[PDB]
Amino acid sequence: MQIFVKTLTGKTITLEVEPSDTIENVKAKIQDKEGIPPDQQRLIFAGKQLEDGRTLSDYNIQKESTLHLVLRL
Amino acid sequence: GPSIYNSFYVYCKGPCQRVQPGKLRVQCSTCRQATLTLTQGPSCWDDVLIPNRMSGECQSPHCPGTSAEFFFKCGAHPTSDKETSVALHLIATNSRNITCITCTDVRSPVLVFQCNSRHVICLDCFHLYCVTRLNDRQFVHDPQLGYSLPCVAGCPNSLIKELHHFRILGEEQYNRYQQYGAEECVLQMGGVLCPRPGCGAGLLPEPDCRKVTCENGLGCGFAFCRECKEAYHEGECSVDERAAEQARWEAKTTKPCPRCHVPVKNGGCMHMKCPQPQCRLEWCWNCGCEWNRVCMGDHWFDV
Ligand SMILES: [Zn+2]
Ligand SMILES: [Zn+2]
Ligand SMILES: [Zn+2]
Ligand SMILES: [Zn+2]
Ligand SMILES: [Zn+2]
Ligand SMILES: [Zn+2]
Ligand SMILES: [Zn+2]
Ligand SMILES: [Zn+2]
Repeated sequence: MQIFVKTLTGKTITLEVEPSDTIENVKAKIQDKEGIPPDQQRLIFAGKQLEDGRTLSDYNIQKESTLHLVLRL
Repeated sequence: GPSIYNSFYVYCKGPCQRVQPGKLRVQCSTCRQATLTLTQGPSCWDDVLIPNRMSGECQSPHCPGTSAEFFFKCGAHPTSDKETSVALHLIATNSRNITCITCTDVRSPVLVFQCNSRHVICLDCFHLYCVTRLNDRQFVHDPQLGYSLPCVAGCPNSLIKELHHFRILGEEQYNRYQQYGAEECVLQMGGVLCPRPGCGAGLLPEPDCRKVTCENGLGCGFAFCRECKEAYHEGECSVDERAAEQARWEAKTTKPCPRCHVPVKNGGCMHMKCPQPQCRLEWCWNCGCEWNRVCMGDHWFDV
């Protein structure tokens, strides 16, 4: 499936994922595209900071749903 | 035939883009095939939500499968095997005929809160409840759950766990809720958003640091005070109580079988089996017919 990672800037990145993908994998996928290290990445959905050892299915994140990215400095 | 009563509601993203009745489906959690023969059919929602909670035996020889996986699909269009909708599990058909706590009318379907009194609100009122609260930034932020709301009546321990219930906001308001939740998450984390207009980019600076530079090149990029939100300076900064009673989800016993006509209910599980040996029929408590596929899909269990 495909999800959208939106920064609060409005900046939207398109990612190809699967429900089995862990947040850890998702962050690595973001690093592969944008180049932001996962260590600086904090992904939020439904207003919860998503944990690395949970999958998109765990968070019930649906096809073409939208994640939020916040940076740690 | 099987009655067109349904107990399960989902949110269809395409093309219904609204909340529709849902179909319940099941599989061996191991082979992802339709081969799991359930020991006992589901009776509560917990059975169809908590994973590996329902047990059985996968009929494939290759599987060692012993657990059932429950998925939900739309109940309004031809659904591909891949098209799973998120099941909103607080929504139920108002068979009991109860009253929206906000609007004091019998409506259906309704959303039953997990508050201690199992309060009922209709979806329309729930909508207004979420719309006012969301924009008034009066949504709760539990860092362990996310952005949510409790019982309208303010009951304790009632915060909505499945945050997909907030699709009742509608696409514009839901998308906002997604933003508002992320915004509030950063702030309450002690993080800051960009003060510059057209940026708003969330930042989580070093716990003790007044100098925040909004910075791949994806930053503001602008430096500011973590306090007064100016360019970093070395200088100094600058519900009706009655309607709540009549809106409780708990405020049929036994029926004879269509054959042995001997009286028989297993929790909310609508799958009934005639106990008499010359009978031994599988029948639906609601539909009234012989246990079938549609009955399974529409209302395997009831609330
Ligand atoms: Zn639909
Ligand atoms: Zn199997
Ligand atoms: Zn209402
Ligand atoms: Zn309540
Ligand atoms: Zn910025
Ligand atoms: Zn200052
Ligand atoms: Zn019988
Ligand atoms: Zn039935």
